[PDB]
Amino acid sequence: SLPKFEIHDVRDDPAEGTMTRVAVDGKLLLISQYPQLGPRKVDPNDLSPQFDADRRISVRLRHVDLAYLVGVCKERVPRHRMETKAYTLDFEKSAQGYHLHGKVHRVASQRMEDWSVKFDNHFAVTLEHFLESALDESFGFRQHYA
Amino acid sequence: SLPKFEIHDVRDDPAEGTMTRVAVDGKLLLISQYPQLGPRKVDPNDLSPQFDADRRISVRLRHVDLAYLVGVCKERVPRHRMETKAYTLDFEKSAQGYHLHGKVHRVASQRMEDWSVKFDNHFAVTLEHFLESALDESFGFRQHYA
Amino acid sequence: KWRRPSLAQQRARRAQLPPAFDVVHWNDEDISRGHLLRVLHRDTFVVLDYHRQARMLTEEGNKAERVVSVMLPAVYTARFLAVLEGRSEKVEVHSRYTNATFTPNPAAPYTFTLKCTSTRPDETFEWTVEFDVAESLMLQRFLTQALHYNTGFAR
Amino acid sequence: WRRPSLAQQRARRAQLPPAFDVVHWNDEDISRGHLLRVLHRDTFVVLDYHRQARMLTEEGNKAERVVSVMLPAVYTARFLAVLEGRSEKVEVHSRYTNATFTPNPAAPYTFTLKCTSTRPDETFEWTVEFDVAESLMLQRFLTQALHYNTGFAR
Repeated sequence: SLPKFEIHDVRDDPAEGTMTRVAVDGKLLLISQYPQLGPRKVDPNDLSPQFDADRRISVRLRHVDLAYLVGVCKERVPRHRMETKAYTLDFEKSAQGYHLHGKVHRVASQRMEDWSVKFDNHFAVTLEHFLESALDESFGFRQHYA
Repeated sequence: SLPKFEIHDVRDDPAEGTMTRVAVDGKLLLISQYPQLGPRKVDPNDLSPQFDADRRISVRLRHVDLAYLVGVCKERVPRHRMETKAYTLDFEKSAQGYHLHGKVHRVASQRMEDWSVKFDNHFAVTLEHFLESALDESFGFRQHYA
Repeated sequence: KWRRPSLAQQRARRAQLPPAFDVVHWNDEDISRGHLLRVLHRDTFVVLDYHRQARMLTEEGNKAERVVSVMLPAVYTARFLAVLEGRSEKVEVHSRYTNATFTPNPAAPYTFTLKCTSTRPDETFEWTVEFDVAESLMLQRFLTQALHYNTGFAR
Repeated sequence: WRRPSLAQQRARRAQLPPAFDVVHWNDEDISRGHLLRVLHRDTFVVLDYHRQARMLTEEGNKAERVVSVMLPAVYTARFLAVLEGRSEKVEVHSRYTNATFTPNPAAPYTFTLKCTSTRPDETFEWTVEFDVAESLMLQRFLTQALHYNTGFAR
């Protein structure tokens, strides 16, 4: 189980609900998002999933991208653009937090689409701390010395 | 052995030389200094000590003083004064680094003396990193979770 | 190659007990106004243990007695950090036992105030803990470590 | 799940020296491509400079090591002083290396490592530019090296 944080945004109009996950595997950040599947659950007996994995977005960043994201948090650079065959994304600090946006495609669906996610207020602090922690632990000192 | 760093300042004039040690035992910073003993050693066969442990200065600070010292490094306070039965010391940030100074007594002596030590240039960086590390490790998270 | 009795004993103590720091505000001059807040991390919660000074420091017996304990779920860590880091002007904690706020103290930069009104079966106890520049920095680093470890970065 | 390759991968990351890579490949012009691996081994920070051996499209090892510079622990705070803005330069002088690390005036928070390496006497001049991200990685890496080398994880 990788270090991660998740933002659960369940809505009445499921069309707009999402669960966003930010995780890290060593040097590589994995940012994913799951669209809400169906109405907000209420019945505790309902073991169906609240979000849809078959329609998830999942992008993988490089070690240097993790360092650029921290640089945007520290305001050493205004923004960072990343482009691969799988996506085109810009990450910038806003007045309220951070904005990650561009074009991605869902799993098993070759077809690009506009996408945007924000990490604001306490979620901006959560993201800042997670990225700094991830970058510090990315070299392997703790495991090597253990 | 406690985490620590040392500054070996050996001089042609023994009178001016010192070995300064900054260590931390959990929450408590231990700052020590030993006067140089005799001329700079030139013979690897000489087993006499380069510094004089029997004429050392050794002070112990409180957990909150460690936090205050980091605050001085971060420029949240310009000076931190510490007064106890054993010493009266000010720690402040200078243009070249940091200056710790005041009245202390040497080992096995009640005769107070004026003392001053500076951590300038790369040693100011060494001191800042040590203090931030010590404050972060001072709560016991690493040993508790291990 | 010494034999240290207590040194060996406190090593294990520190390791077993919850990671924590103390915010000490003793007052022998007036014992009724002296208090201790111990901030700890236990089972994914940040716990605030508030104590009143028991007897003056110049005497036997435990100098403090725990009056009330507030347990803050993991979700509050980032909200307190947001206040300490200047992004938020306030964080409110509401429970059927606790109603508290943590805000910057206008009196001095980088200082903060914890104000709380506790309740228990109907009993009520109001208390405040001021965090000066050092204590606030201590809380920010402590919460930073708690969030780092709770997220799994030390596994 | 049983993940053998994944388990072997983490065993490798734990056994090998903590490190990060500064990757500057140039398939367009192989002779300009290079790789600098920055590692921590036995109290030293080591700089392993490699030239690009083949295009990223073909098979086999993409880099070939040309020179390795071992820096004693004392240089850690000196490089951090430059990265943190307190110093304008650190010079590394030894029998086999003459190098400088300085801020790059062309972009804030970026730095340049310039070195002349000699061997018993053949010589080899090389430069590695650290952009904002690479510079930040170097600063966090040296910060961790100093933390662990000092004894804080014991």
